[PDB]
Amino acid sequence: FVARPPKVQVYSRHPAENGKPNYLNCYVSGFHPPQIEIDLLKNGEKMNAEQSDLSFSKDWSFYLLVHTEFTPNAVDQYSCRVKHVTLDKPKIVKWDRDH
Amino acid sequence: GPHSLSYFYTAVSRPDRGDSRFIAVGYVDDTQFVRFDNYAPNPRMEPRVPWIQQEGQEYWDRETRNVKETAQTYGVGLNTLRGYYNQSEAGSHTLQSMYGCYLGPDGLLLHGYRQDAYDGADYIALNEDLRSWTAADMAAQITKRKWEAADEAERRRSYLQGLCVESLRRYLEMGKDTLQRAEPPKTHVTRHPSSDLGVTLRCWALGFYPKEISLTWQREGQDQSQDMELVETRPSGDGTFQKWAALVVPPGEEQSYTCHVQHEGLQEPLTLRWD
Amino acid sequence: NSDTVGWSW
Repeated sequence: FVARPPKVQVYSRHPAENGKPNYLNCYVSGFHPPQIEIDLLKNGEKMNAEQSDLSFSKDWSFYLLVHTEFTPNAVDQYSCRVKHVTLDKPKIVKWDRDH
Repeated sequence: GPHSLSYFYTAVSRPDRGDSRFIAVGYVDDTQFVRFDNYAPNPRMEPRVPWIQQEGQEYWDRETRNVKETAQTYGVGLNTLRGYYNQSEAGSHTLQSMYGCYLGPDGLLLHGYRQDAYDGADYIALNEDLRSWTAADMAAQITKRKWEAADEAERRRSYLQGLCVESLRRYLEMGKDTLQRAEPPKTHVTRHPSSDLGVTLRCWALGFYPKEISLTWQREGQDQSQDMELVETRPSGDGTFQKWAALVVPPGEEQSYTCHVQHEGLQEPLTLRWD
Repeated sequence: NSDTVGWSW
C-alpha cells in the first residue's frame, strides 16, 4: 500500500545545437505501483514517443525511459508530463539544454 | 567490478482484463540484452543487442518456452498471495522477481541472489548460502514452508552456480567488444548565469559505461559536496550513461574550482576545469 | 539463460 512518487529528468542525448538532430529523453524513476502515464510534449502538444520495457531497481522501484527524435531550435519548447497515483496533478518538467 | 547476469520479472494482475501482464528483461552488467512481454499475442523472448542475435533458433525457442511457463506461474502467484493477504479481487497487485549471479575475478560464482517482492515490498528471498530462505512476513512463511518441503533451494543454487555463470561467461565473450571494453566519460564544464547574478559551474559526464561513476567539486581540495547539486545517473538512450554536478561560484574565481571525475574507463582520476 | 520455471508460491 506504500506508494512511491516518480522522479523525472528531461534531457537530450547530446548537447543541444539549434538545428541539429538529437534525442529527447524523459527518465522517470523510483515509482510504485508501475502504472504511470509519461508524455513528451512539444509546445504543450503530445509527441509520438517510444517507451522502454518496464524494469526496477534494487529497492523494487520502477524506472522508465521515454524518448523520441527532436531538433532543438530557438523557438520550440519541450517538456515531460507525468501522471501517477501519488500525484494530485500531472507533474510537468520543462526541457532545458543546460538543466 | 565483477560482471553479472541478471533477470527482472514484473507481473501485474489486471482485474480488468482478467489476467496478468508479464514483463521480463535480462541484463549483463548494465546492458539489457533480452526482453519478453506477454501483452502482445504470440510473445517471444527477443534480443536487445547485436551480440545476442548470433544465438540459434533453439535458444530463442527454449527461452520463450521457459518464460511462458514462468509468466503463467506468476499469474497463479498473484492469485495465491492475494489469498494469503486476504485481499479483495478488486484491486491490482504486483509480483516482482530479481535474480542473478556475480562472476568473481576467478571466473566463478562470487555472488548468487534471488528475491521476490509483493506490491513493492520484500516478500521472500534466497539467502547468500543459497540453501535457506528469509520470509519478510507471515504470508511469506507459507511459501517458505512450501519451498523447504519442496527443496526449492537446491534448484536455485544449481542454476546460480551452473547455467547462470556459464551463460554469463558465454555472453561476456560473445559481446566482448562492448561488454568488456570500457567507455570513459566525455567531459566538459559549462558556465551559466544564475540567481542573484549569479554564476553556476556545471560539470558534464556524457556517453560513459559502465554506469558507476563519481563526480565531485573541489576548491583547493576542500570538498564542496554540501552545497553542490548532483543528479541521478541517467541513460543516454544508446546504452551509455550521463551525469552532471553543479555549484554556484563567484564570478571571477571560476578556475579556483575543479571537477573530479572517476571511472573504470579512465586509467586515472580526471581533473576538470572551466576553460 | 533465464532460470527454469520455479515452484508454486
